[PDB]
Amino acid sequence: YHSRSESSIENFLCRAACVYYATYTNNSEKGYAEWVINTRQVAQLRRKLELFTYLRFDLELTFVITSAQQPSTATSVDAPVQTHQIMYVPPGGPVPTKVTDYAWQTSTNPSVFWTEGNAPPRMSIPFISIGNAYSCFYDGWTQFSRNGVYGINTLNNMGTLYMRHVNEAGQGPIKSTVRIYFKPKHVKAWVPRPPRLCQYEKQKNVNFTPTGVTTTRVGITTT
Amino acid sequence: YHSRSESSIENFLCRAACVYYATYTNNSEKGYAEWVINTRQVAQLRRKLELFTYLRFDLELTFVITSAQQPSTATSVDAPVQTHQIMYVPPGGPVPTKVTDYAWQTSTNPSVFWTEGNAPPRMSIPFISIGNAYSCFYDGWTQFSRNGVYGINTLNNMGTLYMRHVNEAGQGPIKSTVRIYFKPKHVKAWVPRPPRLCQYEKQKNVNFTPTGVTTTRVGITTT
Amino acid sequence: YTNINYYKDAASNSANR
Amino acid sequence: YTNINYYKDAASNSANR
Amino acid sequence: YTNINYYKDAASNSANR
Amino acid sequence: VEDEYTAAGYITCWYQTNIVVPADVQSSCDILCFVSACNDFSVRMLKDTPFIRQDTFYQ
Amino acid sequence: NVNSLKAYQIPVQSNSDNGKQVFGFPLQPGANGVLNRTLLGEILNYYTHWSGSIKLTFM
Amino acid sequence: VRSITLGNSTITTQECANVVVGYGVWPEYLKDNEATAEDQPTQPDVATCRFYTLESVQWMKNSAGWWWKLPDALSQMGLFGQNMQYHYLGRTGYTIHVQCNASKFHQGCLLVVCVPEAEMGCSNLNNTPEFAELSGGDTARMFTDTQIGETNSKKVQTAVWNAGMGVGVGNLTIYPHQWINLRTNNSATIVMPYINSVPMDNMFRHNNLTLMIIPFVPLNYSEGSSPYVPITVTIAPMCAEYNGLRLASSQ
Amino acid sequence: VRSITLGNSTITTQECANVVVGYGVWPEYLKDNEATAEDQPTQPDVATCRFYTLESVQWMKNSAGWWWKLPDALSQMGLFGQNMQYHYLGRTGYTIHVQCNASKFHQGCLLVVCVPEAEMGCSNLNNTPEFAELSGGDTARMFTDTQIGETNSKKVQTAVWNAGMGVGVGNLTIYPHQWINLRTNNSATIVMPYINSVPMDNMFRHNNLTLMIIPFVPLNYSEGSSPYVPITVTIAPMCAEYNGLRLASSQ
Ligand SMILES: CCCCCCCCCCCCCCCC(=O)O
Ligand SMILES: CCCCCCCCCCCCCCCC(=O)O
Repeated sequence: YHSRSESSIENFLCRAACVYYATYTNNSEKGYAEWVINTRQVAQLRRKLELFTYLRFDLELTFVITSAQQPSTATSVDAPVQTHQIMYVPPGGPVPTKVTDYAWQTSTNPSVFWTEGNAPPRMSIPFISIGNAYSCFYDGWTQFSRNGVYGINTLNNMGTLYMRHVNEAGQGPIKSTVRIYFKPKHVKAWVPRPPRLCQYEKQKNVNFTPTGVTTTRVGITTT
Repeated sequence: YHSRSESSIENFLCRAACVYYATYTNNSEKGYAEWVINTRQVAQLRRKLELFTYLRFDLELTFVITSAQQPSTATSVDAPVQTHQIMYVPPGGPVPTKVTDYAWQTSTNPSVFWTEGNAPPRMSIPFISIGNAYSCFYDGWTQFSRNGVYGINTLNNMGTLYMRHVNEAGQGPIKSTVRIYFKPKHVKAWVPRPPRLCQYEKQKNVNFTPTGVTTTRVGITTT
Repeated sequence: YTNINYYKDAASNSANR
Repeated sequence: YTNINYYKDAASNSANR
Repeated sequence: YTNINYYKDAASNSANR
Repeated sequence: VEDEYTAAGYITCWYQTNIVVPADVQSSCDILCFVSACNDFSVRMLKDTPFIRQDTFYQ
Repeated sequence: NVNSLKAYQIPVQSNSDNGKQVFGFPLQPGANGVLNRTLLGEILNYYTHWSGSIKLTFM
Repeated sequence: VRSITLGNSTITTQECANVVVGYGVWPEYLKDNEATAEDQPTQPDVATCRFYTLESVQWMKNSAGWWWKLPDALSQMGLFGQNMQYHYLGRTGYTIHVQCNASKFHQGCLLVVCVPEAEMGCSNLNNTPEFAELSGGDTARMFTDTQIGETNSKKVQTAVWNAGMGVGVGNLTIYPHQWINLRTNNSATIVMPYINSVPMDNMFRHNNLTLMIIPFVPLNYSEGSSPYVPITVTIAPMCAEYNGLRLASSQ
Repeated sequence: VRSITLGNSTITTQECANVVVGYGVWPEYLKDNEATAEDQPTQPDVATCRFYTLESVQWMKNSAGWWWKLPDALSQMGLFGQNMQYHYLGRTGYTIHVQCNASKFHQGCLLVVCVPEAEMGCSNLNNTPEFAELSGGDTARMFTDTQIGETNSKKVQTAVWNAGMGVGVGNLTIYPHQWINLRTNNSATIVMPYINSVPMDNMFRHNNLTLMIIPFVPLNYSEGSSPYVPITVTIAPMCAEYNGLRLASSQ
């Protein structure tokens, strides 16, 4: 007589979660931002995903982009509305090195242009793993000699996001922050794993500092 | 030949009413707002609900968010459009302690991001009581010893709303006010109760100061 | 339109009138 | 509407609920 | 919707996929 | 979360008779307790757990 | 005992008296340290309401 | 003419006494489809479903009114109180019978009203009333024709015209009620079902019902008539149910 | 392997425990054709028909035996005692479960016997024993391996070999009984019906049953084995019935 609908894997994971945010200012040629895509830089979504060993899902991407006026000396700063470009560069593709780089032509790379004041941009991504499922944990190495990189980072080859101001700089600098939100959809999960107990320490491995199993009480009969 | 459609419980209660409003300024790390959700801080909706002892309804939530420019000393203040975040924290969940808190990742907490100049944000909420109906009055205590808290406040465990500016502060402070509007829908009511006569005094109890039953007239025959 | 529910949850529906 | 896919890709569909 | 051409010109149609 | 309005009670264990052992057997023993939900269990109102937290992004 | 496996061990021995208490804890699967960090308790801390029987096994 | 028998106790009324039944709902046992507790309920029946007579009060010429909190008023009555002490949960209806007889040379009118969830206000605005002020078990708590001062830290605001709930006393007729007019009647009988937002509840921490008797027209008589007019309240639990049998609670 | 559930209480035995059923009669409610009281009986069921555990006793090497008077032993046990206090008449069966566990390196044998109408003799021939000597409620009364002197004015003659009834102790097997041999068993279960010359009786003035545990072979063990071996008695009323509801009796 009580349904378990809200404890489904879908309902548990199909909620948008911030995975990273980056900043960039319009006052330099290096005024762009980059982020190597990964789900291990935030505690909450990482812990939710790491309840399982293997996952297979589609992804909904939503960006929240906000700007702030930086100090300036010009009288009467009056800036038009700002337009932003976010470009996805799959591994092996050319990467931008400056705001006015030729790589922003995005002839084949998927890119999104969005103007401030509108609804947040949003796009969908399919399951893009070379394997049959995403891996949350990998007890192995990248090299056949068992030297070098050990762990889950060997399987992270998902590419890089690049972000920049489209508008040319005006009479005052503008600093913008882009917040990236991941929402898994059509999720399939396998091999449940104990929830993470020790606090996370690093992005690329499972390193931890030992912590007690629970909080304590005075005696075995204390209520 | 005269219909009673407009005196239905639905029509009587299915009108949006302000239940609270909070303010927050972008000039400090403590520049966020919180509100423990309750329908007893405003006279009108409280009186309308308290015509009955038990209620069961869905809720439509609408927020009206406005901002005002605060005094500043910088010349030529030119601020971009502001984006706000409202996060719901169910009881037991971690609560933010600053604007840049990690809790704003909202990986599982429901949150809404809204930019100024657009239509007011709006969401629907089902009937979320642990009981079979909401209670407007509770003649009892929270402790089995009949000590401590007495009254309706024992049953209020609905959680907390948190509000903040998403944008980083610019060259001048901005103060924002968020007005919360409740609209019950699909309402069911039971045990009608006499309308509240004495003015309300406190949020968490029915305390009152005695007042006359009606206004007065000179004599029993005065017309 | 006249009456079509756009959402999968009953709480999303309009008022009972 | 009630349920109509607007896109040609399955990844564009809403959640499985 | 699923697939309906809104314009009278073939060039207005979406890509062939 | 803890709330007196929804107190659930207490679980206690007591010696019904005694632990009795022969000679050359350790009298001190240990008991392991396991917990799990039954078939009628359910949960509601998803929220963020209070067991994981952060101060900066993990590098 | 929380930084070892002694946390899971419930002592028991031969007594010289009767009806002594072995252990006792509140039935608070989501808020009490005894049950907070088990599988059930960890699943519970992602939610706000719970309902159902609890299976306790002692070995 | 009409006799109502419950267990081994019987009361008698006129054949046209017009018993008032709650909100039109007769008391009934909890159905399986709306029960949440899983243990088998205890239904003592004859041992608990019987008429209990509380202490009588005197209707004086200046009496303002009286009230009883229903589950608490029977907390010390036979096996009903014992089951209350030994069980964590309980639900029950009631049959409230109020008796007040006077001669044809007397006059007066009483309002007998059963108020669900009668949350009461405190004389001190910053506090809530204490248990002793809110209920006296068998003993009746008295309304006051004056206003309780704010000095009193934990007393109930007992002004009759607001009925301790910040409402209009004349509007109390919305709750199930009967009028005892000495000209016509000498008793009132109200049958009330179990009214709550949950199928079962704790009988000590929650007072589901409150019985109020308020004289709207004061008692009066001429010299020579009997000056002592008591009011006697007899209450019978109906379809009392219990769950969660454990050790007895101290209260 | 085998679990017996009564109310909210459960006991466990071996699948081949061989429960002894009285005189072959299972406890049952009083039938209408053999009832004399006319009032409707009270049948509390789950609230009273459950396993109650009395205080444990220690089986010592020189222990002579123990006894409990059945209705008196449960006079302070939950709602069963409350119903006993509030009712003039009552009838009930019992399920007596005696527990005594020991290692395979222990030896000893007990006789667990239920004796109807166990009228006991006094140490002083001209007197009868007092209530305190005849019964200790939950506390067990102890048999003695010696003979009580005639000086004692109102004590029970507790010589084991006569079992306080002027009979042969080895002939007690005529009453429903079970043997607890530590070599084979660790528990005994005897289900006894209501046995009386009248359909119902007063539970305070008449002790219908007496449970005796008498060690025929003394407990023994070698040095090193656990020396403390308790005996725990758990009793559950079966089909308890009551009549004549009135005010509570002081006793
Ligand atoms: C403007 C277009 C943006 C396109 C962005 C494409 C994002 C690549 C998809 C990333 C999938 C991450 C899967 C995580 C796997 C894991 O759980 O370890
Ligand atoms: C961004 C998401 C916002 C979600 C907000 C959830 C609001 C919780 C629901 C509150 C219901 C209040 C019911 C009132 C009960 C009463 O009448 O006493």
